[PDB]
Amino acid sequence: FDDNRTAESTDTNTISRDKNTSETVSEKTGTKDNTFDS
Amino acid sequence: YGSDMYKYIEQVTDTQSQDLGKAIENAIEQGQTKDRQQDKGHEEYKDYEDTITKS
Repeated sequence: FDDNRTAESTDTNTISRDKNTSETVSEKTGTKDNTFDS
Repeated sequence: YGSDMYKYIEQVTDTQSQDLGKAIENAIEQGQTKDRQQDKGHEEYKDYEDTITKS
């Protein structure tokens, strides 16, 4: 959540709002095999 | 006569000895060693990862 309020005087008041929401999901699987012979 | 008579009076046995030893020992040792190693390796792998995002 972020809000900003700007105003100037010598009267052109400016107000802004914005919504940032995000989610990420990730599933990682692996498999490693090895054989040795001495 | 004299003192020596006492030696005969009481049976006296004088015993001596002497052992003189010598010994030399000589040892020679030789050794050889031979080794041989042979190895093999092999590894394989697989991965999967799926990421889904919403904003």
